[PDB]
Amino acid sequence: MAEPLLVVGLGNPGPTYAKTRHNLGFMVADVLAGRIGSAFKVHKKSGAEVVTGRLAGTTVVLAKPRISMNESGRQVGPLAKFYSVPPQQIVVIHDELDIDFGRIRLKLGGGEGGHNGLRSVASALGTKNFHRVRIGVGRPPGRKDPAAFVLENFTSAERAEVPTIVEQAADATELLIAQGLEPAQNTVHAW
Repeated sequence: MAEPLLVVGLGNPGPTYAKTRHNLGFMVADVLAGRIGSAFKVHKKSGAEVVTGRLAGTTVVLAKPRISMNESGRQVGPLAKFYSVPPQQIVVIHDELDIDFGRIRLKLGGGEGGHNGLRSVASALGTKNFHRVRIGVGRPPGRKDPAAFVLENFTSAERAEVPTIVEQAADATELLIAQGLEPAQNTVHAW
C-alpha cells in the first residue's frame, strides 16, 4: 500500500436544490466518475457515498456527504482515520464571492471568507492546512443580502455558458496531481 489521496465535493440533498448557485461542487463530481467506470454506493460504518479506482497515474478515493451543511464534518473526520491519511494529501472544491464570473485560481492555507461549510470542516480536524480549488460568481445588486442571493437560479444569458465551464475545472484538477503546485500556477493565472 503506497499511502493514497482523498477528493471531496460540497452541496445539499433533494430535487428542490438541484440547480442553484450553491450546488456547483456536486456537478464536477458526476463527470469525474464517468471517466473511471462505475456508480456510487453507501459506506455503512460512516454513512456516505463512495467510488474507488485508477486516475492520472496512481491509487485514488472519491466522495459525497449526506446532511445539511452546518452539520457536515461528522462524516468527514471518521472517514480519514479508517484509511490513515495525512492532512497535506486532501483536496476540496467550492464556490467564491470575491472573483469575477468566469475565472479560476489555486491555493494553500489562509482564511475561509463567507462559506458556512468550510468552517465546519477545519473545526473537526484541528487545523487549517489543506489545498483548495476556487470558482467565481460575482457580487450582489444594490442593497440585497449575500446569504439570500446564492439560493436562487441563474439568469438566462448565464445559462448557455455553464456546460462549457464545468469541463475546464476537471482538466485543471488532473494537472495539480501529476506535475506540482508552483508549475501548474504558471499556466492558468494572471496579475
